[PDB]
Amino acid sequence: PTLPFNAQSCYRSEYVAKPLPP
Amino acid sequence: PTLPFNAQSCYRSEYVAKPLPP
Amino acid sequence: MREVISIHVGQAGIQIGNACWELFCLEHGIQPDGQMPDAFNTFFSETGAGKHVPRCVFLDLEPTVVDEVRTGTYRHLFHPEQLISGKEDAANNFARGHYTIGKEIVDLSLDRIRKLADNCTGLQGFLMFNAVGGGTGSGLGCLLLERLSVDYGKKSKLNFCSWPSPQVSTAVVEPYNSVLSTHSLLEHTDVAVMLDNEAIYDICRRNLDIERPTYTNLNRLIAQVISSLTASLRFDGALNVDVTEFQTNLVPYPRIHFMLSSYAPIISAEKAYHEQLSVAEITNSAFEPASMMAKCDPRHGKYMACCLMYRGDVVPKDVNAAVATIKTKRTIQFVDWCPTGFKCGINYQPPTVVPGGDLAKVMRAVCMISNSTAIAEVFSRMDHKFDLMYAKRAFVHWYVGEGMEEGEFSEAREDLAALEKDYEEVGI
Amino acid sequence: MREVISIHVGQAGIQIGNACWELFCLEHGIQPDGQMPDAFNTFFSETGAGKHVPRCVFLDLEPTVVDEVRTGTYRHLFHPEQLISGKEDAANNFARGHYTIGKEIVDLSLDRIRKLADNCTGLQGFLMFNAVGGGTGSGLGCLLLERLSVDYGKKSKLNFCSWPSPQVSTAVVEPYNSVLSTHSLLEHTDVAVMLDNEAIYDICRRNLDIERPTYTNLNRLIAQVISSLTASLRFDGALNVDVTEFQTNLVPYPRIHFMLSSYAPIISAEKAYHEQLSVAEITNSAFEPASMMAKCDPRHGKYMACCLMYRGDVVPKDVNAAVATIKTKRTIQFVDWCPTGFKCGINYQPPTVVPGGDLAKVMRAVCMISNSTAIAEVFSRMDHKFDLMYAKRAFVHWYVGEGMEEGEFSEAREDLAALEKDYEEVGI
Amino acid sequence: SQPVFASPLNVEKRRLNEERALMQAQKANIQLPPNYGDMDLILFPEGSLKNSNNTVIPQSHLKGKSVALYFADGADPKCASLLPFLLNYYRTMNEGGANQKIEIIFVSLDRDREAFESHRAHMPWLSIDLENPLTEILKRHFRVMKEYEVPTYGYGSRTGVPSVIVIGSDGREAQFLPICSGLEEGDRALLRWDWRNTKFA
Amino acid sequence: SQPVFASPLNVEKRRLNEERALMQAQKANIQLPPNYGDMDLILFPEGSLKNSNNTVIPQSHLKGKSVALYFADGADPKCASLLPFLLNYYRTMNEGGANQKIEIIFVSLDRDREAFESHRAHMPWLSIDLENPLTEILKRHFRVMKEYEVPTYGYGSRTGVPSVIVIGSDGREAQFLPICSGLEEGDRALLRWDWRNTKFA
Amino acid sequence: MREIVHVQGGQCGNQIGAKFWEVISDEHGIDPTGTYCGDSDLQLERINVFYNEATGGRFVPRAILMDLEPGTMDSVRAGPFGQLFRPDNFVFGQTGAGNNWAKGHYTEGAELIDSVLDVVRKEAEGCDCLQGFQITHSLGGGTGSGMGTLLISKVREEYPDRIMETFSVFPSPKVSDTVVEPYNATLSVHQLVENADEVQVIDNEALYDICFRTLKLTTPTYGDLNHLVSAAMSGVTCCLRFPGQLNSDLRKLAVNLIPFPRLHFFLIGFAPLTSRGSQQYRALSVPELTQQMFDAKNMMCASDPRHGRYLTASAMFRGRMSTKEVDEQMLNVQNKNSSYFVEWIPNNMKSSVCDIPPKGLKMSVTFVGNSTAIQEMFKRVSDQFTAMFRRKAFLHWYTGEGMDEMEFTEAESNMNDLVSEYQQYQ
Repeated sequence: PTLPFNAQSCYRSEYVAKPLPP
Repeated sequence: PTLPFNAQSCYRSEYVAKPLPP
Repeated sequence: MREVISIHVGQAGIQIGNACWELFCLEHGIQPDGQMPDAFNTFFSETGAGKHVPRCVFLDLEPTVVDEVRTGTYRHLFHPEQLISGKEDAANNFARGHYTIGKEIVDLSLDRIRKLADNCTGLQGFLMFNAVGGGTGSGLGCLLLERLSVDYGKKSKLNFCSWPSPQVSTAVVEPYNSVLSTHSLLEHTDVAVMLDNEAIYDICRRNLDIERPTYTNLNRLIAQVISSLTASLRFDGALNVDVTEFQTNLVPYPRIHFMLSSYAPIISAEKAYHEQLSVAEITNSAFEPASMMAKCDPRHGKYMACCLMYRGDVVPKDVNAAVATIKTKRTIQFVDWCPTGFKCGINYQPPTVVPGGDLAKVMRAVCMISNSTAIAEVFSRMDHKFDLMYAKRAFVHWYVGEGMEEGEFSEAREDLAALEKDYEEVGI
Repeated sequence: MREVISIHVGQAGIQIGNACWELFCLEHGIQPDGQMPDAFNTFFSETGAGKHVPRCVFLDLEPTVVDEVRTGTYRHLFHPEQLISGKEDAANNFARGHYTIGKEIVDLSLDRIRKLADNCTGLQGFLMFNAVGGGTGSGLGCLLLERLSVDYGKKSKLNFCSWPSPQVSTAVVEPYNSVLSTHSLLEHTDVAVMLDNEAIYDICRRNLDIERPTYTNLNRLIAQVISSLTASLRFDGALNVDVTEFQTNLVPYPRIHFMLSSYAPIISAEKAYHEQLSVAEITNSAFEPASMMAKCDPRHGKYMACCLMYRGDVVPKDVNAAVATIKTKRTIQFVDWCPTGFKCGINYQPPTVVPGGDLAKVMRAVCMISNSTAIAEVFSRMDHKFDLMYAKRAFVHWYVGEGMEEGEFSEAREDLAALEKDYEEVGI
Repeated sequence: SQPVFASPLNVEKRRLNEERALMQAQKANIQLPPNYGDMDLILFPEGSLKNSNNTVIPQSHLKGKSVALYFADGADPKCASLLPFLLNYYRTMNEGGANQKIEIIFVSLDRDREAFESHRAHMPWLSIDLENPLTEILKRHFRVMKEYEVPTYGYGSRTGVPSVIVIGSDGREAQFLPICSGLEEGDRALLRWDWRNTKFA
Repeated sequence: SQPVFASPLNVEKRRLNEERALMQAQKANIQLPPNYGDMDLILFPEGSLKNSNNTVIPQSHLKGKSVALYFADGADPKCASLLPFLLNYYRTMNEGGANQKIEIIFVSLDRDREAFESHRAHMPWLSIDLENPLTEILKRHFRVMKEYEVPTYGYGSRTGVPSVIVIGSDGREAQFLPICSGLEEGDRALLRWDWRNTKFA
Repeated sequence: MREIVHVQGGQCGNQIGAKFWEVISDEHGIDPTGTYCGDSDLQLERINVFYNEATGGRFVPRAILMDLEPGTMDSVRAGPFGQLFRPDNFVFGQTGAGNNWAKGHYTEGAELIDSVLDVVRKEAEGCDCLQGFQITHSLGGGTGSGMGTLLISKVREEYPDRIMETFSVFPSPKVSDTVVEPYNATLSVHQLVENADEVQVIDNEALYDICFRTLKLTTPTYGDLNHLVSAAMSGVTCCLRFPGQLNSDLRKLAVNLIPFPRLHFFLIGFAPLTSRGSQQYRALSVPELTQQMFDAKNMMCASDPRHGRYLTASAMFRGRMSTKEVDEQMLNVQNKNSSYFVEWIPNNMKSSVCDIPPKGLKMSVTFVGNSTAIQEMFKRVSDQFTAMFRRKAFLHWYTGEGMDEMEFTEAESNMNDLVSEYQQYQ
C-alpha cells in the first residue's frame, strides 16, 4: 500500500503569485 | 514468424515539405 | 544608462535575493514573465517588446536551490545562464569553495558578469549577497571578489553579509569560516554590512509578534532594508544619495567599513492602527539599541558616522528637528572628531508591501546604516571562539588535507588581531 | 544573367547541399515542384512558364545517396540528368577517386556543367562542396578542379571543406586523405572555407542546448552560413559585397587562403524571448573564441582579415561603433601590416527560419569569415598524425597498389610543411 | 488565474469572459484571450447566501465589508476549539462600532445536511447551503480539503480544516490568517485581520 | 498535404473543398481541383472538446493561444513519468502572464472508457472523448502508434506515445517536440515550445 | 547530478537493505513493478540519487547485492518489492563463508570480489560525477564482516576522494549470537577505522529496548527492528532527495561532525516514537521532539551517553517547521545539559531543516552524535577479545586459512589505543 504525498516545499508556500503594485 | 518494421529513415522523417515563406 | 549588478553567492545569498527580486518586481510593477502592462532601468535591462530582464547572477554549487528558480513561477523572469550551478556542494568547507570546486564555476560566472555589465558604461557598482558561515558563501566570496578587484579597479562593491550569531550557530566550523572570510573581505570589498540572524529573530518577536519566523520572514525584512537603500537611485527625491557617496560619508578609514542596520517602523496591522508615524517618532525607534539588526549593542561604542534613509511622505523640516534631538541626547555617543555625524536622505515613494506578507502599509520608514566602535565586541567574540578550536587543531584536517596550507589560519588570525587594535585605537 | 554554379561531390558535400536546397527554395518561395504561384536568377534558371530549376550538379560514385534524391520529394526540382551516379565506391581511397574510377564519370559531369554555364555570361564563380577526409571528396574534387582550371583559368571558384578535427574523426585513414587532398587544394581554389564538426558540436551544446545533434542539425546550421554568405548578390542591401570582391579583401598572398567561419546569434525559441539582439552584442559573440567553427583557438594567432556580414535590421552607424570596440580590445590581435582589418557588409531582410527547425526567428544576424595565423596549429596537427603512420608505411599499400607511386606521399608532406612555414612567416 | 489556475471558478470565469470577448469581436480591435485583470467575475449567485433567519441576501450587500471564508467541520476538535475565539472576535469588532466592519461566510466539510444544520445553528454569520454546488467549487478553488480524495492538479492543499481566508471581490486570496498553517498562530491569527485594507468591492 | 497526403482528415477536407468548388462552378472560370492553400477546414466539430467540468466548448475559443495535442496512454511508464512536467509547465506558463498563452488538448490511447476516465481525471486541460471517431482520425492524421497495429499507407511511425504536437488552424503540424523521437530530449523538450509564432489563427 | 551506489553485504545487510528500498520507494512513489504513481513533481525531481532510468519509463535501484550464499538473497527477490532490483546486480556466491572472517576476507571472498568490483565499478563510473557509496552490513557475521569490509578496502583505493558511509551492527553487550563475535568485530574494525569515511553504530539490544520500552510492541521481530533502522537511514539523506530551507548533504555532515580522523563512529537516534495508542495524545512540536532526541532511552546504541561527553552532534529535522525553534532549542540543550558536552568546542550542535517529512507524520528528527561514550563498547569487546585470545580459542578457524598470528595482536593494539584516545578528551 502507498498513500499520497502530503507535503509542500517552503518555496512554493511563501512565493505565491500575489497581485502586483502599480 | 514476421514481426513488422517500425523504424524511420533520416531522409524521410525530416526533409518533409516545409511551409513556404511569403 | 546607469545600472547596478546584483550577485548572490551561496544558499543564503540566493534565498535573500529571491525576496529582493520579488520585492523589486512588485515595486516597478512587472509581471513574473517580465512584461509591464528610465527609472526602473537601474536594475532591469530592456529587451524587445516592453520586456525587462533582471541584472543578477545566482552562483551556488548546490543544484537543489537554484533549480526551483529555473522551474518556479519565475522561470522566464531570469535569463537561463544568469542562474549558474555546480554538481557537488562546498560542504561547509571554505577550502572546498576556494580551491577545489572553485575554478569550475568562477570562469563561467565572470563571463555572465562581464556580458551584463558591458551594456551601459558608468554603472554604479556591485551588490554581493552571502552567508559568512557557509562553505560556498565564504569560498566563492573570496575568489569572485579577487577577480572583480583586479579587473574593475574603478568600482564600488557593496557586500551584504549574513554574519553568524554569538550564541546560535547551527554548525561547528564557523569560527574557521568567519575568520578566514574576513581576511578576504578586508582587501576586496568596499562597503560591508553585517546582518545577524538572531537580531532579526528577536526584532520579529517584539515588533511583529511572530514566535515562528522561518527564513522567509527574515528575508522579507532584509529585502525591505535593501529596497530602501537603493530607493534614491530608482525614484526621485528631495535629497537623494547613490551608492558612491556612501564611501565619502560612512568610511573615515580604509579598513573600517563594517556597518550596522536598523529599519523602523517594522509594524503590523495591529500596530499601524494605533501609531502615528511621524518623522521624529520613527527616527527614535531607529536609534534604539535593541532594534539594531546585528546583535551588537551600541551603548558601549561610539558612532563614528551615521547614514539615514527616509522613505515616504517626509518633509525636510521634520528631519532636521529629529536629527538635532538625537545629537543633543547623550545616551548614544558621537565621537569627538566627527561633529557632522549624519547624512540625511529623503525619497518620495512609500515602502511597498508584499500581499499576504507580515508587514503592514506604512506612510514613512527609515533605514539607518551606522558605523560605530561597538564592532570591537562582535569581532573579539569570534576571535576567542577561533582560539578554543585552534588551541589543539580541531576540524583542521578538513582544510589542510583538502588543499590549503597550515599557516593561512595563523595568517588570518593576525589580521583579525590587527583589526582589534584598530577599533580600539580609533575610539580613544 | 549573373549566376553561380554549385557542385556537391561526395557524401559530406551532398548532405550539406541537401540542407542547402530547402533553404534556397524557402527564401525565394519556390515549391518542391519548382514553380512560384530577377533576383533568384543567380541560382535558378527560368524553365518556360514559371518553372525554375537550380544550378546544382550532384556527383557521387555511390548511387545510394543520390538515387534517394531522385525518389525523394524534391524529385522534380532538379533536372533528371543533373543528378549523376556511378557504380562503385571510392572507399576512403584518394587513389581510387582520382586515378581509376575517376575518368569514368568526370567528363559526364564536365559536360553537364558546361551545358549549365554556357546559357549566360557574367559567371561569378563556383560553390564546390566536399569532404577532405573522404575518398570521393578528396580524389574526385582534385580531378574536377584540374579540368576547370585548364579551360576557365581566370574565373574564381570557392570550396567548402569539412576539415578533420583532432578528436572526433569517424575514420582511420583521414590523415592520409588530408595531406594528399590539401596538396592540390592550394593551386586550384581561391577561397577554402574550413568547417570542423566538433566545433559545431560545441556550439550545439552551449547555444542550442542540444546534447545529441545528428548530421542534419549540423548541415542546417552550415546552410545558414552559406545563405548569409551569398545573399548580397541575390538580395537588396544597404551595403553589399559580392564574391569577386571577397578574394581581393580576404586573401593577402597567393597561398594563404584558408578562412574560418562564425555566426551570431545562434539562439533557440527559449532565448529570443529574453535577449534583445542589438548590434553591439551580436558582434561581440561573433568574435568569442568558442563560437569559431573550426576548433582553432585564435588566441595563439594574429588576425589579418575579417569579413562581417550583417543581415537583417541593421543600421551602419551601429556597425562602426561595434567594430571600433573590437579594434581597441587588445587580446584579439591584429597583424602589423594590415590597417584595413575589417571589411563589413549589410543586407536588409533577415535569415529565414525553416519551420519546425531548431534555430529561432531573429531580426538580425552576423556571419563572420576570418583569415588568421591561428590555423598554423591545424596544419601542424595533421602534419603530426601523418608522420606517425607514414613512419613505417601503414595503409600505404592501399594507395600505392592502386595507381600512385610511393614518393607522392613525401612530396605532398613537403607541400604541407611548406604551408606551415608560410603561416609562421606571415605572422611576424 | 488567482490564487490558482486549475480551479472551477477560474475555468468558469475564463469560459464566460472569453466568450463575451468573442461576442464583442464578432459584432465588431480586441486582443484574445482577454487579460485576467480585464476578466470580471460574479462570485455569489442570487441565492447562494443566507443569514441567521434563512433569508437570502444578494452579492451586492457585502460591499464595504471585510469578508472572510471559514471552512469548518462539525466533529473536528480544532474547529470546536477555534469557534469561540472567532465568535469573541466577531462581537468585539462588529458591536463596539458605528459601522459593520467584518463578516464571515461559512462553508461546510460535514457529511450530511443534518450535521450541517446542527453545526450552522451555532453561527450568527452568513453561510452557504451544503447541497449548493458552490461549496464544491469553492473548496477546489481555495484548495481546502481534509483528506486526499479531492484531485489536486499537481498542487497541494494550501491548508486543512479549519481555515479562515479573507477574500476579495474577484475571488482572490487577500491575506491568509494562520490558524493551523505555516505560521501556526492558533487563536491569535485573528489579530492579523487588516479590515481597512481588505474591503469587498 | 500537411503533414501527410493520405490521412482521413485530409481526404475528408479535400472532398468537402471540391464539393464546394464544383457546386460554386455549377451555380455560376474557376480553379479545379482547388489549391491546398485555398482549402479550408474547421478542425474540431461543435461538441468534440470538453474541459475539466465536462462542459463542451466550441472551436472558436482556442484562437490567440498556442494549443498542443498530447498523445498519451494511462498504463504507459513514460506517460506516467511525463505527466508531472507537463502539469508544472502548464501552471508556470499560464499563471504568471498577461494572457493565457498555452493550452493542451488530450487525446487518449487507453484500453477502455473506464481507464480513459481514470486518466482524464488528472487532466486540468481539455480532452477528446475516447469513443469519438475524431480521436482515431487524429491518430491516423499525425501518424502515431505504440507499434504497427494500424495500416499506414507506405509511411512509417512519426513517433509513439507519449507525444506533444503544437498544431495550427488548418490541422498543420506547427512543431514537433522531441520526447520519444530522434532527439530524445524528453521532459526537457517542453522548453523548446515556441509560443510566439504558433498562435492559433 | 549527485549519486549514491548502494551495496548490501551479508544476511543482516540484505535484510536491512531490503527494507531500505521499501522505505525509499514509498517515499518517492514507486509501485513494486517499478512504475511511478501519484502526480507530484516534488517526488521525482531528485531521483537520480538512487535510481537509473530504463528509457521505457521504469526505475531500477543502484543496489548491488553481494553474498556468498544463494539462500537469503533469493528471499529478497521473492518478497514483495523484490522485483525492483536489476538481476545483473545480484552477485551470488556458491559455497559460502560459514561465519568466518578469514574465509570472508582472505580465501572464500577473493575469487568473487573481483566480480563485485566489476558490477560496482560499472554503476559508479557510469554517471556524470559520483557523490559516494553506502554499505549496510553486520560486524558479527562472516560475509557481512569479512568481504563487506574487503569491499571497503578496495573501493577506497579506487576512488580516494569520494565518500563511503557504512551502517554496521555491533556485537551485543550482554548476550551474544554467533560465539565468535569479538573475533569478527575486532578484526573488522581495525581496518574500518582507516578505510571508512563515516561509520554509524547500531545495536540490536537498544532496538529491542526501544521496541519494548517506548514503542511497546508486543513482539519485535527483525521486520520491526529493520523499520527503525530504515527510518533513520532515510533521514540522513532527506537533504539529497528533497529541497529544504537549510540543506545539508552527507559531506557537510562529515565536516561538522568529526574533529579528528581517528574517530568517525556515530550514534543514531530517531524521534518521534509513540505507540499506536499514544499517537493522538502526544503534542508534536520542535521542543518536545528535541527532548526525545537527547535520551539514552532513544539511542540506537545500547551505550549510555551520560557516562561521557558528546564531541559534536547533528540533528536533521524533517517537516514544516520554523527555523527559530530549530535555532533556540539547540541553544537550550547546551545551556541546560552543560555537563554532557565537550567544552573546547563552542556550539557543539549542528541543525538542518528538511522540508518534506516522512509520510503521515507532520514532523520528524534523526540524530547523529559523535560521543566518547562509544568507548564503553570499544573497551567491552576488547575485554571479550583479550579473554579469548590469551588462551587461543577458535583461533585456528582463522589461522588455518592464511591469517597468521601477528594481525590479531595488531588488531588488539590498534583498538585498545582507540579506547584510550577517547579517554584523552573525556
